[PDB]
Amino acid sequence: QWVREIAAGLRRAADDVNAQVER
Amino acid sequence: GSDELYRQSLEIISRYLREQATGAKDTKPMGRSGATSRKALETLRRVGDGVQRNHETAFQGMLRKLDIKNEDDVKSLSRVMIHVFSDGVTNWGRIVTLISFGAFVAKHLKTINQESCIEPLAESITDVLVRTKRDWLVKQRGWDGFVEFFHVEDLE
Ligand SMILES: [Zn+2]
Ligand SMILES: [Zn+2]
Ligand SMILES: [Zn+2]
Ligand SMILES: [Zn+2]
Repeated sequence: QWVREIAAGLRRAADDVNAQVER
Repeated sequence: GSDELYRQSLEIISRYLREQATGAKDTKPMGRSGATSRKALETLRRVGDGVQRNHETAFQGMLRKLDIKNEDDVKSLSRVMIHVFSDGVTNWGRIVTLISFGAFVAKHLKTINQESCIEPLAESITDVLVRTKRDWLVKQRGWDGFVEFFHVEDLE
């Protein structure tokens, strides 16, 4: 399903952003 | 009248999307709660631009799936944003990522048609963000919390 696949990638990117902040 | 959070949100998001799609700054400094809005936009420029740089190829893949399966990108993007938050997790990292991808979509729309306006995309993003996370945004002090979360306090 296309919606899930896109959301999954954005979640991975967002998690990357959060890891950067508290480093 | 009413709803200062929605207005403020839309102004910050509209200008960022408008800059990114056209490549020009609005000038037109401030209005209403300018200081917070001015720092939020600069924070959005720094983080937003970085997210798009660092995940450019991933965004291209999402963009392709977005175009092929359904007709309207703004309607389709809304589906994505809701699903992103469907697990019940909310944080600034996710919010800024969704705005960053919206800016990516805005560029794409200006390429396929140079006359396309960004307002429908921006107001749709602002609609999801403000309506569905109203009280959460309020608890984080709105855009003051957004600014501080992404503000590096010591360079050393
Ligand atoms: Zn899901
Ligand atoms: Zn990243
Ligand atoms: Zn498209
Ligand atoms: Zn600070």
